[PDB]
Amino acid sequence: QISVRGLAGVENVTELKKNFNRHLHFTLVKDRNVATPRDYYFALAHTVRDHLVGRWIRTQQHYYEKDPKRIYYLSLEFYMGRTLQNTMVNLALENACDEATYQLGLDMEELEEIEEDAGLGNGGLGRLAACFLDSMATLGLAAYGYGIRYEFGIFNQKICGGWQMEEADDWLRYGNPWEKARPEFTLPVHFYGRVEHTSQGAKWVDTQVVLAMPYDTPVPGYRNNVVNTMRLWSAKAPNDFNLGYIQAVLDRNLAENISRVLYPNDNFFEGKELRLKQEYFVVAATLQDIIRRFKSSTNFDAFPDKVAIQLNDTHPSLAIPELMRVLVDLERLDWDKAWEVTVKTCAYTNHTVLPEALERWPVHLLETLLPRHLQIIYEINQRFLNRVAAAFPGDVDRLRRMSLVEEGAVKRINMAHLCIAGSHAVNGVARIHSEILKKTIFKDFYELEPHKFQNKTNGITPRRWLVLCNPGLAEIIAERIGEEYISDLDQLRKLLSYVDDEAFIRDVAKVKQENKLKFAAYLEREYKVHINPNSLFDVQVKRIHEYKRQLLNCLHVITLYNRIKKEPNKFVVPRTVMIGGKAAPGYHMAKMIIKLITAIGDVVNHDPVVGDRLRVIFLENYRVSLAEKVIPAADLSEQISTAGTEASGTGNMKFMLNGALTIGTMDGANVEMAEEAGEENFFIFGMRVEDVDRLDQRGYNAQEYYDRIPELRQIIEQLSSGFFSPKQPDLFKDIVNMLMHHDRFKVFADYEEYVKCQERVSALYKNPREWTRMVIRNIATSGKFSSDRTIAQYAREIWGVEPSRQRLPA
Ligand SMILES: Cc1nnc([C@@H]2O[C@H](CO)[C@@H](O)[C@H](O)[C@H]2O)o1
Ligand SMILES: *Cc1c(COP(=O)(O)O)cnc(C)c1O
Repeated sequence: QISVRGLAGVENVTELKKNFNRHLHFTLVKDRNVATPRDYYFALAHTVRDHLVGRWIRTQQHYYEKDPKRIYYLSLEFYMGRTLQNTMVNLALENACDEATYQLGLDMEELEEIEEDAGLGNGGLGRLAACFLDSMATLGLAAYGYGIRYEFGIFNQKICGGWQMEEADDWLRYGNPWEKARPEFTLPVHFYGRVEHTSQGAKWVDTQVVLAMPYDTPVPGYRNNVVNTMRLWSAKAPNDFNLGYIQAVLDRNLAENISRVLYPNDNFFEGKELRLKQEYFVVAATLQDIIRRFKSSTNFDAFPDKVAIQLNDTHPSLAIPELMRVLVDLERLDWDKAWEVTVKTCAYTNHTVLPEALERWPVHLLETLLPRHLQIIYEINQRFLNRVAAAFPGDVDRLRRMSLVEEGAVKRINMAHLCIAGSHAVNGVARIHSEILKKTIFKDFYELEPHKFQNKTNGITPRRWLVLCNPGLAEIIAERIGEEYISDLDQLRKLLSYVDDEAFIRDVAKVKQENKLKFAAYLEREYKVHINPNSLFDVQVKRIHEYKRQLLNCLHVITLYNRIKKEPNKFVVPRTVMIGGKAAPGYHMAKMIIKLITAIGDVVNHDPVVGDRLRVIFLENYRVSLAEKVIPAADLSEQISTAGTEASGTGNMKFMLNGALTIGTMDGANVEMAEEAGEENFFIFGMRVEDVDRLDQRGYNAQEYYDRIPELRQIIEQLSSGFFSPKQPDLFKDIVNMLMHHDRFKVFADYEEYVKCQERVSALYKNPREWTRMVIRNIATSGKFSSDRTIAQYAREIWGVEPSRQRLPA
């Protein structure tokens, strides 16, 4: 069909067809008379899977032979999404499989929709890990992703009566064809117990044991025949466990609950024991696996030369004291030597500055669950503070500020401080974020060890986020500049010479229109809700959170509605405002925000006077698979977090690469995106970080904005009086009270500039040609945001390895 999808050779289509029938028969045990679409999906999955194994085996054999430095990316989250299409794309099998299934009388797109999203993540943090694995494989790095195989991933969101309802994500229900259980590599993980101090060394004894069983999933690079591994651990109780008889067997669930479910929190720390167990579980099993692999390559001096461990935030921070524990207690290395090795091996990536998201574990918890680790942490702290005291003599406050141990109500361990002390590199995820780290929360550490601090601006993989979700766009681009850009996104700059090309302008606009039509259709198919494909698609999809300010968007929507009601027969650019995202189950305000959005839709979407000029839709169950559908269809990307709160953001990059213009604050990567495309091609508004600080020094008083802005006042009064909740007049009292008295994110402060900016957006949309030309300028300069660039920087500046675009013989 289209170029970028590979060749549909005669021999290969024939081979695919026979292997498809072979799996349907032998693997699924079905014939064409009783097979269902799901059976066909699996038949296709196994067929595509077969093409991976050969490459997977030799890639691993290759690393064994050449023994390069290994990169271990530790994360409690890997938001992978679907695997079928991504695998076909990276193996250049998409057209062949499309043809083969066509000849078999099947629609491949229909089959792809059957695959369950592997939702082992909450949002940006987990998705970043997924994009990183894709880039590391594409850049030929000997990398391994290590995490937990949650039985239940992020919950499926159902909207009932306008409220979010959560239901278990039983993603393994029908089986997972992509994983390979490796029970032979099961490892023991210890919990509780006590520490015994003997003649030579301390011993951790009387522990409870939980087995870690690994499941391997292949990670194919883009057309380079490299297939890396993502190893996820599953909790298994030993067989002598708790060994009435029946109860003992049933209680095995206690130990196995460790890998049962993903904590559904995005940017929020919840200090629960189960979560701590998950964090240690992944770290303990992973480190043993890493050391075992290292030994089969005594000389731990070379350990840092053959191993790099990247900590995705502080979630796997226990890797530092666990590594020390193994080297000191088990390998018998002297402390100083063990510490040198640990520091040179570990690197830490910070993803937030929000106080409520930073991990601070109560000492009593570590004391009971991991007694030896607590002792090691105290020793690390003692030695670290001695270094601080020597560098800043007499500065007693600095000592207490930098301590890994926080005193107060209950003593806690600041995991971020632990990570900085035990890592040779600490990085932020966007230029502004990394600067904020050095100027604020990590200022003391930066002054002590400036060399440790770096920046690694985030990125997204252009395979899943362009070729896979937007083939139409990838095609018209390839038509002009070739396919090389798919693994070298910087080449998109060549599109700048087509900004005045009438044919290209027309094609770019055509692709967007087609995507919108397709999405508008999908909305009626699976969700039954009519929308106007000719309107501007204004979308804000991301987790629901106060700092992301979906509320600011809500205020704008109500403003638009009130303006139409005031002057009904006045022309306004038609808009379809789409907001989607999940709220953490225990985050009350976030759940109230979802209700507000649907409530607004209830009024706006049924007002005769508004007509098809304004529609407000809440996109249910936003997840990776849905992102692949809505992002290509978007015209306007809402990235409106309060300046200084969104460390980077990555959804912003996805929209830019897919032809949407951006309206946003100078926050996270938005700053670099605007810098790359040129501020004139971006819709920037609101306070800058400096303005926010000025407001805080003076004191934020929302009442002031309410008193000076009539339109804002009207909105608040509508919310308070029950205009959007007739049967329950005070339903949104908590929202109004927060907005008026304790809004940490200054929604009102950016209201005026936001509305004004939105007017300039509508003005430009009225001029199709100029809107598209600005779009081209954005797409053409989105190259810097490829995770290939991000990974290449991590590789060279942190891991000490060189990326390679060399194909392996297939
Ligand atoms: C903590 C934490 N939890 N989620 C995040 C997210 O991680 C993403 C990838 O770096 C960033 O782009 C987001 O701004 C950050 O909020 O940080
Ligand atoms: C990319 C992505 C995110 C991150 O979006 P931001 O707007 O940066 O918060 C979250 N969820 C999903 C499903 C994504 O694909």
